[PDB]
Order: sequence, then C-alpha cells, then structure tokens
Amino acid sequence: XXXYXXXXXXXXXXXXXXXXXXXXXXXXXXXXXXXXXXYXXXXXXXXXXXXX
Amino acid sequence: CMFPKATDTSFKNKLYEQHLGKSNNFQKPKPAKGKAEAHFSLVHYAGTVDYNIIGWLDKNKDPLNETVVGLYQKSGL
Amino acid sequence: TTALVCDNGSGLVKAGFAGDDAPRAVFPSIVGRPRHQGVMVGMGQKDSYVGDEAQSKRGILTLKYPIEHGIITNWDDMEKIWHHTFYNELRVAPEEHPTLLTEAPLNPKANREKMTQIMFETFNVPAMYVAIQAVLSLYASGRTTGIVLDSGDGVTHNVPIYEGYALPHAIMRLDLAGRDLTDYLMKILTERGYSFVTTAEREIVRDIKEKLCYVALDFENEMATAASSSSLEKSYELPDGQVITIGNERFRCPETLFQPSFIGMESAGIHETTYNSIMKCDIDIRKDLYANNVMSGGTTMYPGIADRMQKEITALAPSTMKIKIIAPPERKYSVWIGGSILASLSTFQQMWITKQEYDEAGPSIVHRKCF
Amino acid sequence: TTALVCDNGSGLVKAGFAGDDAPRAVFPSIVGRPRHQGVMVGMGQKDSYVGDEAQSKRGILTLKYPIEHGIITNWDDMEKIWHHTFYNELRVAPEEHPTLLTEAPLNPKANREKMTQIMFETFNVPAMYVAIQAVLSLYASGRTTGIVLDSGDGVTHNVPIYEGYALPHAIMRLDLAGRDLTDYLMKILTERGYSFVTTAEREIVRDIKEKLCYVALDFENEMATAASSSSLEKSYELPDGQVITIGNERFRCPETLFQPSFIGMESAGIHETTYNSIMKCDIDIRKDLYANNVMSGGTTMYPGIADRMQKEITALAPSTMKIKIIAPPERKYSVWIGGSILASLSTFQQMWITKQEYDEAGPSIVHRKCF
Amino acid sequence: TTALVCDNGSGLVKAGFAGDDAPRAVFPSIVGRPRHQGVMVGMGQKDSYVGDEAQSKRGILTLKYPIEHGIITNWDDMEKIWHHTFYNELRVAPEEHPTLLTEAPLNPKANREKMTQIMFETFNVPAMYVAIQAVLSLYASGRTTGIVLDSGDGVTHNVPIYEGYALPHAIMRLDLAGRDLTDYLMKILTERGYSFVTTAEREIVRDIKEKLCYVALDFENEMATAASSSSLEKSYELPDGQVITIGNERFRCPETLFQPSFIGMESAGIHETTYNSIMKCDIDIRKDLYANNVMSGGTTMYPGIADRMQKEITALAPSTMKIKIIAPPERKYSVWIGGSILASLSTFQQMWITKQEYDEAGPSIVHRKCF
Ligand SMILES: Nc1ncnc2c1ncn2[C@@H]1O[C@H](COP(=O)(O)OP(=O)(O)O)[C@@H](O)[C@H]1O
Ligand SMILES: Nc1ncnc2c1ncn2[C@@H]1O[C@H](COP(=O)(O)OP(=O)(O)O)[C@@H](O)[C@H]1O
Ligand SMILES: Nc1ncnc2c1ncn2[C@@H]1O[C@H](COP(=O)(O)OP(=O)(O)O)[C@@H](O)[C@H]1O
Repeated sequence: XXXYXXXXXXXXXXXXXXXXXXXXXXXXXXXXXXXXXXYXXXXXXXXXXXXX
Repeated sequence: CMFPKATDTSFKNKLYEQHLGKSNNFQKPKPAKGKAEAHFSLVHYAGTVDYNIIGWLDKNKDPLNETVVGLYQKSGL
Repeated sequence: TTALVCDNGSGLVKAGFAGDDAPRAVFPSIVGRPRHQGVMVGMGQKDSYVGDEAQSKRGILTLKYPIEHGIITNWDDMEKIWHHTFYNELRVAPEEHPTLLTEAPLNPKANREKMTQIMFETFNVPAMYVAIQAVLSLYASGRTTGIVLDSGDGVTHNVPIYEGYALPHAIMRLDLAGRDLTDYLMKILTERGYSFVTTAEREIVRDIKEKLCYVALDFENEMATAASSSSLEKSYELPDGQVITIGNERFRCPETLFQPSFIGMESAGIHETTYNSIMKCDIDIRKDLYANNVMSGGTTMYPGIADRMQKEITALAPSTMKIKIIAPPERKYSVWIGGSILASLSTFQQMWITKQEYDEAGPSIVHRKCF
Repeated sequence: TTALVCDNGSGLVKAGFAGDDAPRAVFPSIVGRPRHQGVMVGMGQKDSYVGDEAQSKRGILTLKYPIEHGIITNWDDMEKIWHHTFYNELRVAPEEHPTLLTEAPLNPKANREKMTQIMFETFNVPAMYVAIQAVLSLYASGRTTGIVLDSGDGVTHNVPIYEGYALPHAIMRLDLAGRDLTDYLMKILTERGYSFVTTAEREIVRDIKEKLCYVALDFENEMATAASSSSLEKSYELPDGQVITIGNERFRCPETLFQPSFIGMESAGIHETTYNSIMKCDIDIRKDLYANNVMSGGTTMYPGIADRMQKEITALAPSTMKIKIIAPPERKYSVWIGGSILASLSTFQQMWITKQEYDEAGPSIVHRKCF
Repeated sequence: TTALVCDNGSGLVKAGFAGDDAPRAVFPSIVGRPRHQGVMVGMGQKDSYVGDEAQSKRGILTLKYPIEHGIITNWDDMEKIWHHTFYNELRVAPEEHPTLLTEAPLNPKANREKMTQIMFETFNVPAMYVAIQAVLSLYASGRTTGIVLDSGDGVTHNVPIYEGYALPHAIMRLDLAGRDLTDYLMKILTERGYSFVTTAEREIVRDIKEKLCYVALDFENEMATAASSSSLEKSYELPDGQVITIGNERFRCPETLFQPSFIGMESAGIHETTYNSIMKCDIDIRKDLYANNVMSGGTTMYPGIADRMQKEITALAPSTMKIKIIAPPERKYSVWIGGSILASLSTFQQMWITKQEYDEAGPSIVHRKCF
C-alpha cells in the first residue's frame, strides 16, 4: 500500500480546491435575507421621511 | 407522479410558475359557470377550451410485475 | 353586493364579511423563507411562505416578522400576505366589496398613505376605510362612553372615548406588547437553562403563554407561597420532546406590565398610565369611566388581570366611588366583531373613500377624511 | 435517446438505464493482478483482472482494492474498471447518454474534480451529474423528509434530510464499514484458530457475512444463552474443503457497530451518533424523524438491526413519543433505484453539466453547480 | 493573610493571588481517562487525568470536556480538577484565602448554587465571590463605561456596561465559541481530506488556530486573491509526522463569526448583534460606546478582527460620528488580571460571602447578594 495508495494520494491530494462556493452563495442569500437592520431600517427611513 | 405522497396542488403551483407566465396560448381559466374548479385554459384548432383537475395523477400510473403473468404462463388455461 | 373587512391588528389576521358572527379564518402574519440549499430536485422551490402552511413547514424556513411595534415593516411582504389571504382563504377579487382597515391609533402617516395607495392601485377596490381600534371596541362592547385597554401582538393602548367623540390628547400608546415580553421570557428561562433562541423557538413560547400563565394576585404574598409550595409549579411537555416544568417563571411574566423594569423602561405601567390619563381628562366625566372600564385581546386573555387592576384602582381611586371593569369572553376577536358592526351601518356609504377621490387627489385625502 | 446511471457506491458496482427496475449486472470493483511467473507459454498474458472474471480467476491473481474508506484510491485502475464495464456489460459508447455519478457526501473535492475531468475527457459524454446517496435513498423510499443510515462497503453515514433541503452541518460520516469489520473478524477467528490472511481469503468471509450473521438482541442475555446453548452455533463449509462451525463469533461481530472498541475508536456508535446529530438539529422537526427513520445497504442486510436500534432509541428518546424505523427489502439496491428515479425527471435537463461548460470552465464548475 | 482568585473562564484555567501581575500557571480543563486494558502490571493505574500531565499522556487517554457552552457539565469531575489545581500547583489549603469565581453572565442558577455549595462544604474557604466577566474586562481596560466582546473557549458575549451599572436587558449571550468553530473546521478539512476525528485530534487544530489563522479583510476580494495567489496558502507540519499546507481554509474559518451559516444558526453575527443591542440601549449614551469599544480573549487573538469590525460599524453607524475599538495585547489574560484588581479593593470585605451566611441560609443567599 505504501507505494500503491501513496503514489496517488500524496501526489494529487496535495492540490485540492478552488471555487466560489455555491454554499457560500447560500450564505450570501441567507445573510441578505437576515440583515434585519438593512431591510427594515432602509424601508422605514425611506417611507417615514415622506410626511405628506 | 413518482414524487410520492403529495398533491396535485403542488403541480398547480408548478404550472403557475412554469407555463402561466410563459406559455401564451395556455391560460388560467376565467371564472365561468357549471363547475367547481377549472385549471387549464388553452387554444385549439377547434377553438379554445378549458379544463379541470381532480387528483387523478396516479390513475395513469403503470405498475408492473413479471411474476403475475410469469406464473400464469404455468397455469392450465 | 356585500362588504368585507380585514383586521390587521397584529397577531393572527382576521377577515370576514359584514354580518357573519366571526371571521372565516385567521393567520399569524408570520413570513418565512428557506434557510438551506434545496436538495430535493423533485421539490418545487417557493421562496416565501406564510400562514399555517408555514406554521407546519417552519423548521427550515426562517421567519421575518412584518410588523414591529404595530408598525408594518416591509410593504411588498405585506402585499404577498394580503394577496394570499384574499385568494386562498377568501376566494375574493378586489372589486368585490368595500374594504375596511384596522389601525393602531396615533402612528405615522406613512402606514396610511402607502396602505391606501397600494390597495387602491394594486388591488382595485370599491371603497376603503381605516378605523381606530377603540371605536370598534366600544361598538362591540356597546357602551358609548369608555376607556379601552387592548395590548395585542402589537403596541399597547390607552384611549378614553367619550360617547360620540375622541380625546386624542388624552390618549396613551405603548410598545409593551406580549411579543417583547416573550423575548424577555427567554432571559428568564435560562435560569432553568433549557435554552433556545430563534424565531420559531420564540413562537413555541406562545403556547405556554396560552396554557401556563396566570396573573399574580399579590407579588410579595406570591413570593411567600413560592417559598411554601409547588402547586405554583406545573409540568408541561415540549410540543414534542421533553416534559418541562415551570415555577414562578410563569406568574413573574405578567408583572412586567405592572413593572416594566424587567425589560426596563419608564412608563409607570398600565394602571398608573390609565389613572394618569384620567387625571389629564376632566373632572366630571370620571365617574362614568370608573364604572365603564374595558379591556381586550392578547394580554387580557390571562386569568386575573381585571382583579389586580381593580385592586390597583382601589389603591389609586378615592375609595368612595364605585369601580368595576368589563372582561368579556371574546375580547381577542372583539375588534373584528366591532368592525363587522361598523361595516353594517349605511352611513359609511356617506363615509367611504371612493376610487374617484383617489383619482382626483392623493393619499392626502385620508388624513383629512378619516380620523 | 436515453439516459444511463453508474452506481459507484462501493462494493459491487451497479449500472443501468433510467426506467429499468434493476441494474443490468453488478461488479465488485475488485482489481487483481498476477502473482507468479507465467509458465503456460500458450496463455495470453493479461496483467490486470476485474469483476467476476477475476472472482473466478482469483487464486494466482492478487487483489488491489481501488476504494478505501469510500475514497477511490487509484484513478487509472478505476478507468480500467469503468471502460470494462461499459464495453463488456453495457455495450455502450460514452456519447450515448447522460451519466450520473454516486458519491459519498462530505468528502474531498479531488474525487469530484478528477472524476469529472476524466469522464468528460477520457470518455466523452453528453451530460454528467454526481449525487449524494441520501437524496436517492429518500426518493426511492418516498418520504420527502428523513434521516438515512447506509453503511455499505464504504464509509458510513448519517444524514437527516428535511423535505427539499440539506442540513450539511447536521451530517455525520464514518469509516466503520463492513470491510474493516471483516478484517477484525480474523482477529476474532484465530480464537478457533482456523486462520488465513490475504485479500481473497478476506472476501471468503463475505459469504459468511451473508449466511451466518444475525443481530444481537441483548448482549448480556446473549452471553447467558451462549453459556447455555449451542443452537447459537451453526455449521458451515469452506467454499470448498472443510466444514466450519461458529459460535458467538457470529453475533459478536455486529456489536462493533454499537461498540467500536473491538477495533477501537471513539464515536459513540450508530445510534448515539444519530441521536446526537438529532440533538444538533432543531426541536420541532424531531417528531417526524422519530416517525421517519430509514436504513439501507450492506450492514443493514443483517436480520434484527432495526429492532435493537428501536430498543436503543427507546432508551434515548423520551418514551412518550411515537418511534418506528423503515427496513425495506431492497435496501442494497436502493441507491441505484433512486438514481433511476433521479434520472427520470426532466429537471436534470435544466440541471446536467454539459460539455460546453467543461470547455468554458474547469472542474471548478461542479462545486458551485452540484451539491 | 492574602487573597486568591480562580479563573474558570473556559479554556486553560487561571489562578493567582491578588497583586501578582499574572497567574502562576494555567490548565486546559481537559479531563481524560484510559481507553485500553492496562497491561504493564508495573504501572500504577490512575483512572482519571487532567492538565498538561494529560496533555502529554493523551494518546491512550480519551477526553471528556467538563464545560459545554460555558455550562460546566459534571460536578465531581470539576471537583477533581479543582482539588488538583490547589494542591499540585498552588500548594494551598481552602482556609487560606477568600476565593473569587468567574462566571458566564445570564446563565442557569444551578452553577451558582452547586458551585458555592461544594466550595463552602467540600473546601472550607473564608470568603467567596462570583463575578461577571465584563466587569473585570472594564476594570483591567480601565474605562468605566463600555461594551465588551469576549468569545473564549466558551459562550460568546455582548454586554454594554455603563459606568457603575448593569443593563441586563441589553445583554446578548451566544454559543458560538471557537471550539464549535473548530469542530466545523473538520467538515472543512475533509475537502483536502486529511481527516481524523477524536477529541485529541480536535485539540491538535487549536495549534493551527494559533498559528495559521488570520482575519478576512474582504470576503469577495479575498476570493479573488484566492484565485490569483498561493501566498494565501502556507505550509505547516503535523505536530509530528507530515507537512500540511492550507488554503482559504484558514481565513474562511473566522467568517463564521460574521456568518454563522457555515454551521448554521440565525443570530445576525457579532457585529450586527452588537449594533442591535446598541439600538436597544438608549440614544444619548451611544457616542461613548462608539468611542469605547472593547474586545478580548480567545477569538480576538486573531490578527485583523478589529479592522473588519470597524469596517462593519462604518457600514452600520452613521458615518458622521467617531468610531474606534480597543484591542489590547493581553486580552486572553485580561479577565484574571481584572479579577486581581477586583480582589484588591477592601470593599469586598464588605461584600464577600462568609461561612456564617452559608450556615444561616442556603445557596439562595448568592442570588440576592451577588449579581
Ligand atoms: N391563548 C392565548 N393566551 C394568551 N395570549 C395569547 C393567546 N393567543 C394569542 N395570544 C397573544 O395575543 C396576541 C394576538 O394578537 P392580537 O391580540 O390580535 O394583537 P393586535 O392587538 O395587534 O391585533 C399576541 O400577543 C399573542 O401572543
Ligand atoms: N448477503 C449479504 N449480507 C450482508 N452483507 C452483505 C451481503 N452482500 C454484501 N454485503 C455487504 O454489503 C456491502 C456491499 O456494498 P454496498 O453496500 O453497495 O456499499 P456502498 O454503500 O459503498 O455502495 C459490502 O460491505 C458487502 O460486504
Ligand atoms: N494562540 C491562540 N490563537 C487563537 N486562539 C487561541 C489561542 N490559544 C487559545 N485560543 C482559544 O482561546 C480560547 C481560550 O479559552 P478562553 O478564551 O479563556 O475562554 P473563556 O472566555 O471561556 O475563558 C479557546 O477558544 C482557545 O481555543
């Protein structure tokens, strides 16, 4: 095994990754959904500014 | 229909996303008389005709078993 | 044709034609959306969910709450809710009826202007009205004078109404409603330290608020009983999962109304606010109000409030004069019921807004035309 | 045209078109090579052998096993296997269908990237997808929510799935699969001390794992019966050669799942892992999962697992609430069956990878695009 | 005589007399026990092990972790730890000093009551106190007003303190501490798929958390650099064995604090929690806190947190007004240091609990007497 497994696994699993994760897209969407202070206070400032 | 244990309403909603905006000649049926619910409205060479849903999806479902005829093949008849 | 009323008093939302005894059905005004990657490809993705549908679906949904402090937070969400309610429950088209709107008093014009703007434009609806809670409360309770306390899901009220007129100076308006109390509850609950914070987890408390609460008769004496006894303590299940068993933590909660230290503010409380607001109002009327004292909705549901209230007034009143309070059974529905009555009388035909005005003048129309 | 799915869930390997009830045939993913000088000059020398061909040929061949711990060990060997499978069983050309790939969840990107890279380049194939086991398990079992346990040839799983979504934090993933258990078996077996170690000798055990195993109902009580009785003990032949007869050594084996001391690790076991992972997940959902509990594949084949599992949950659950588990007949096939369903729905036409993307962007595409 | 303070802020545990600059030594509060048959008969069997002794001995020991979520899990284990600490490091007898206890705020009474009960009974100790972290944090940082963030081994905090007073309603308390983050790390790490799960293996990560982490300045931009460069990637050894080399997997970790999706929860994060909790608190004070902003301990060690925090506040603040944060060097020690100061002032002689009260009334004494 020390030859057989390691020849592949040491060599290739060296370089594992690159992506702009779709899971991070999920995170971004969620944080947008759950920036309460952003949505609510923007909406309230926008409306409440107009007084007639 | 292989999505199980769920309701034609689900597809209703999938209609409403999928076609109801997109597909011009198909329509949400207007109100009309004679019927509790009608769900589809589309346009035909005969003119334009409108039709309705009971949950029946499974009726088209085809089960199979080898076994049934498999053994009947043994049988006397 | 026929006439239809929306209740948008917060909490579950109430809608029904004039002359039915009770609204057809009622919805929390929860709004909620997905939290996780959608991984059944078979599933249709719907990105927003509301009502008992959501109440079932909750767990991966997460909640937004479109009314803070009686102020409705995000309009388009409301529009979603509203559309759903009409079509799904009501099977109703905007043309079909005049529609009547239910408002916190003394709150920013914007809710008036956008609400009307949307509902005349987005919906197109024969006649519109927005009405202040207390008026309905009187009509249902049927005493032309009065003072009302109704602390719903949302901002909590004192209005004296005299027969046929408003005293808008008299009026007191408070953000003390049960939701914020409930969120204080958790800061209690960690004492026993079964502990969870998220929106749905917070609504789970609502059930306990139904079941487990009752009003302190006397605070000191209750503490003495708390030292003596466990009958004060009752055993309750998770909606699913564990049995949970709760001490003084039940009764301590309502006292916040009497003492909003526990989440800390100064306004000297329901009762002292009330007597204050009385002492603002003039001298002769007062006896009537001492007689006519009226309460409703979300907090009032608790057993016993009226009694300690009376104890408080007997503290503050000159004992010499009669005192009583009204505690009807139906208080939580009261508003929409009164709205039905309000809908009934032909005078609103004189009174409704019509599309024509909305054509010829803006949202500005309302603020003259309505209270 | 038509659409084709490979199962590379480890153990024998399963492949079949959408809509067939069961894959055409199935192969271990053994790989093996010669061990001795080739001394029939008449023989053609082939230097690598796979599949039932090898399963016959084994004795002078020696095995390599191209998937450890669900991680596929040596790519070019896989390519040999894969090529063979297409041409020899399937009589299929890479252009012919979209092809669907079956993955351990939560495991290193590399398997994704090279798998796709090879199969788009080395094979040239209209559309590609890689899918997580549990999704298929639900689709076949047809309950949109659930939790799955499937401990195959390879790394052993807990995933709760709620309807339409993933909880990737919730998930637990374990290298406890039956192969390593079997290799522990030998360290048992030397007690009776009929003893042999090599790969083929190890696979011989697999038959015994088919035939001779059954699940301990209660460990102490079983030991008491072990002292009492020999009905616990059964007599079995070498595949050729001797009769062999086996005591508690049969039932002791599965307990490792409950107690991975015997080859020693800490993760508190299948069931405690499951309840742990539950208690991670949120409060309200839980009842459904208490209802909907689902198991499949290699280990589950054993008679009785579900029962002691239920015993365990009745230990750990508050007894108050309903509990049951599902134990379908077909579990070992379940995955590929679900894959067939997965293949069926047109939405993957929206969803497949196409060659074009692989042209225009790398393997990186997958990790956004797929789960 | 002289006065002695235990820190039981979780992680390594800190203890020292009043007026020393830094505690004498410090211990993880790991607890661990044997895993294997003891097979050197020459060895003395000790069945439980703690502290750097265990940290050496670990491999056959297996860990228990006596504090979850800042809540101390198993009392008798604590008692073992505590006894050891006194006698082995401190060479101290319970009579010798008043002793001061260090508490997560807003957490279940039980920790108070048993802690005091044990330490007055099991140890017999002149004077006792339990104190809330933020108070010490101010005293050490020496600004009488403030807000503190300190996310230790254990549950993670927001408290505004104004000069001389508490705002217990204001306060936010979160289970987001670095341990759970670290356990998420593994679910990261399997991407590169060098993979190991057990307690000691988990603590090995702690070193990497020391060495390899740094704070994302901007997430998108960092991803762009991640596509560009490998300087983002650094090479690190096993504590023994291999060299390991780590990409974005380092910086991605702290973002969880800003986005607790990655192990998924809703509380909108450190910074949004903070500004929320501000907007709870009243209007005029706010500028001071905009000025006085203070952070400490386990997570804060990371380079750069304060900067992105300031970026976040500049997002959320009206830019018009001054903003800064404090990031002292010594934060991880800060608490015990402040405790030393707390010990110094004679007023606790007015303030300590004495044995006499514990005689004359129960643990109940504390909850009136202390915060
Ligand atoms: N069974 C119950 N017992 C006590 N309180 C309840 C019960 N059911 C609902 N509530 C509370 O009553 C309120 C319902 O909303 P509502 O009173 O209609 O508010 P609004 O006055 O804004 O319309 C909420 O605060 C809800 O938590
Ligand atoms: N008759 C049987 N009884 C019990 N276990 C079996 C039987 N046949 C195969 N197995 C085991 O089931 C597994 C077959 O592989 P599989 O379950 O498909 O793994 P994977 O989940 O990786 O696809 C192997 O562990 C094999 O030893
Ligand atoms: N060099 C370091 N770099 C970053 N974090 C560290 C370092 N050393 C320890 N930590 C973390 O700091 C915390 C130490 O415990 P502590 O901060 O005292 O928690 P508590 O606030 O409960 O006392 C743990 O989360 C530990 O992993």
